[PDB]
Amino acid sequence: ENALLRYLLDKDD
Amino acid sequence: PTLVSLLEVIEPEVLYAGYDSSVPDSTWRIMTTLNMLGGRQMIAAVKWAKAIPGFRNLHLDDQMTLLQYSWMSLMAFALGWRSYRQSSANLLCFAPDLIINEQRMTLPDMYDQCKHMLYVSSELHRLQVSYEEYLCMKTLLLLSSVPKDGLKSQELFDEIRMTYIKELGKAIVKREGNSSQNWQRFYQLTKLLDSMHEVVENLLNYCFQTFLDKTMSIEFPEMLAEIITNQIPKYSNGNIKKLLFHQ
Ligand SMILES: CCC[C@@H]1O[C@@H]2C[C@H]3[C@@H]4CCC5=CC(=O)C=C[C@]5(C)[C@H]4[C@@H](O)C[C@]3(C)[C@]2(C(=O)CO)O1
Repeated sequence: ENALLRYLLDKDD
Repeated sequence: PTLVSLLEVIEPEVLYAGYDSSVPDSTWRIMTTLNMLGGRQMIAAVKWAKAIPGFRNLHLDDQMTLLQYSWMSLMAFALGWRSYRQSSANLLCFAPDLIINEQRMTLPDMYDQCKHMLYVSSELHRLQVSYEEYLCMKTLLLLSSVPKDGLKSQELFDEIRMTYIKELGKAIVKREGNSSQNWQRFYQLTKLLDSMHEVVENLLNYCFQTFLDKTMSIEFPEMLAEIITNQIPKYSNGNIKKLLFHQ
């Protein structure tokens, strides 16, 4: 899993 | 607004390493500090990529794929630029508070790691690369590798990549410029782009070794540890297609 990268791409900003 | 002006406005602010110059240097201390700096630069690189026109139109899996493949290329190229702009000397300017000088270069095993990165800055200096050429070249490095079996949005990717190639062409033409000298310059800059795969291969060898050998006690922050963990199996399964301008 690539939890942090996916979060940074999906979050607003 | 022009495409290159949009690439310019999203340029990340320079980050500080938070390196205490009153404490003596060591190779381990510098490598450890740089991994933490790298993690923060990579978080800023995600925000940067998201604002690149076209990038967000690719499938989310492709966005993740491209950032994971290109991370070291992006870091070394931006470092090459900061080093080239700071001085004409053989210095690596990782951060304004963490510059690898000639005294720092003499630390055990500093030079063998630094030589590949010094090659990037020396080449930008030798070719007298402009800010507009640099901006186009850095976006092209994000688009320099794809999976063996390609992307989910392959067609759209090829269109976006061609657009930034034409954008690099437009930057070259601004200087000011002779038709023959333009093709010569295009050839040179794309040759430097191609050579980034070789620079990165050398940097990842050290990166992967220091990440995997836990007895070295070299820490990587979560952002870098996650990328490295994802990338190591992709290299071992041959799951990488390094795009080249010259065959
Ligand atoms: C002077 C020690 C260099 C030796 O060479 C390896 C490649 C390094 C990255 C190069 C690109 C970069 C540019 C930056 O501005 C901030 C951080 C990074 C991203 C660098 C760091 O992470 C450490 C690095 C991963 C490396 C290592 O293996 C340590 O374990 O250090």
